[PDB]
Amino acid sequence: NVRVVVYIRKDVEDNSQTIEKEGQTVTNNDYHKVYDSLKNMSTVKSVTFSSKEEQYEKLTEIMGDNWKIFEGDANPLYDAYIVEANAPNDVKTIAEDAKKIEGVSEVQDG
Repeated sequence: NVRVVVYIRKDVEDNSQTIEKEGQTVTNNDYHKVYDSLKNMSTVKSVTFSSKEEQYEKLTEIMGDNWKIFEGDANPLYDAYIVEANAPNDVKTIAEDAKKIEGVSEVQDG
């Protein structure tokens, strides 16, 4: 009952490596940075990094192939961080805290 999801910038590649920007791919200083921040949340139970590709498959699995219609290889969803709040009343605190973590695009409370 403490399902919290933290959306990260489009292709922030927070849980990746080497980001293509400015001058080719450059080591990502945000490597596991969001994960670590969501792990030391203190009020957190567990943190799982859900890639955008996996999120799209998961979204279609929970909904179907009649919920999306952006375009071929469209990227409406980005990286997501599944965080388990200690309590159902903490999911709100976790979301408000993750909203200030690195580049959190958005947070959705399950």
